[PDB]
Amino acid sequence: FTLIELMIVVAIIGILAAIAIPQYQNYVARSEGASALATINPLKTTVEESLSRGIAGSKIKIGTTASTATETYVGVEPDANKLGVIAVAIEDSGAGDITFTFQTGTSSPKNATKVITLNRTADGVWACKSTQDPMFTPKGCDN
Amino acid sequence: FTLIELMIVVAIIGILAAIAIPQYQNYVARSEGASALATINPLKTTVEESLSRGIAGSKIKIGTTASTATETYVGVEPDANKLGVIAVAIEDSGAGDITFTFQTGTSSPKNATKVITLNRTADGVWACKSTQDPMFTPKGCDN
Amino acid sequence: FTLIELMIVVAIIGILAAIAIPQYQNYVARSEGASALATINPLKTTVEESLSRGIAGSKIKIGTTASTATETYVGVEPDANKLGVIAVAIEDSGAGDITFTFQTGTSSPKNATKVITLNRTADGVWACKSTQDPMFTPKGCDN
Repeated sequence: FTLIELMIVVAIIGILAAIAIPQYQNYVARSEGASALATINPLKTTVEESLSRGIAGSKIKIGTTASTATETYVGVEPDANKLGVIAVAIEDSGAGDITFTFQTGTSSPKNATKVITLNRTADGVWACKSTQDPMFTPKGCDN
Repeated sequence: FTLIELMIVVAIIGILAAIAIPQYQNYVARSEGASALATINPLKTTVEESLSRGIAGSKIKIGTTASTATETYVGVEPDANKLGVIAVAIEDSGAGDITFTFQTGTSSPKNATKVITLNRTADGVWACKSTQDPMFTPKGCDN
Repeated sequence: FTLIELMIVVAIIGILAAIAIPQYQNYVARSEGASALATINPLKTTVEESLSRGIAGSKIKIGTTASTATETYVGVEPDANKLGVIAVAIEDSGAGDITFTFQTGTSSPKNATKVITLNRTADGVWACKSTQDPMFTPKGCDN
């Protein structure tokens, strides 16, 4: 062994120890929101079916407790998605809101304690809102 | 040659022979599970299609033996993924379970002999479970 | 200067001239295959899109000659990767094979003149094969 090889190796080590690293948080922050809505959107179909068939609101709940000719139970647990929690509460007058609240022990720091919601007016119009940042909100709701 | 250069080279060799090395097993242990579910999830689409079209269960199998107007064969071999083996067995009553068992001759030591499963209740609800550690289980199932 | 220092230096030189060197060929032989498949896998998406949209096979080629409403040209040159050459030839009946042939003037000696292939059956099943050694074949194909 000589000093030339060792010095060249030391120099190449320092050269390699210079690669830059860009940001990688917005990607996950957007992927979380792209999944939350994709998971909590289909419930509108069951809500509309239950409201148009004949049964009134309130009885519409979540979980996995079978079904009957009076109450409706969509086949998803309140904590099926480990990213957050889902909550539904349809009033007797048809108006209601299905909300998804991000959990702090699973979701990302930016999307922590944030809430998305889909509301149904009394006449029968579906709107949606969220509390996340503008760049992280999906391309289907406001803020 | 002198003793100064040789001693400096020997000292620099010992200095370089001190770089620490962190852990690198959890990465592969999690990547294996992230691929297992991603590979064995899409079968639910074919299962639901076969159960809703008209054909009964049981006949639903795996492999590559073409298809007809009675039996269904999803286009994947039972050992397509070298990490483990897949097994499906839908009962005549619709209830069934698609399982993925990790092999010992390919999978990692931690994820060896572990089994993931996706079950379909009689009424028509999809659940999933696994036997891996909590930190290695994907963010879509329990333990 | 004395003889003690010179003899000690000569002895330390011989001592240092004894470091062993392990093998380092399998690493590159496996890295080449890990890159070949990673580069030539995504073409299946374009193949399936072109076969399911409406246009027939044959017209599907490679290079960079723009696109139109009849022919498809995936944005990669036949020699984009300097490790080998890519070749696609989809038949009119949908069946085809995308192959990657390693070049002798760039690839390693072990992975020289070897060929990987991804075939599409007539019914619509994707299989893959290779001609490399068992230990160098990726964990997604046979031999």
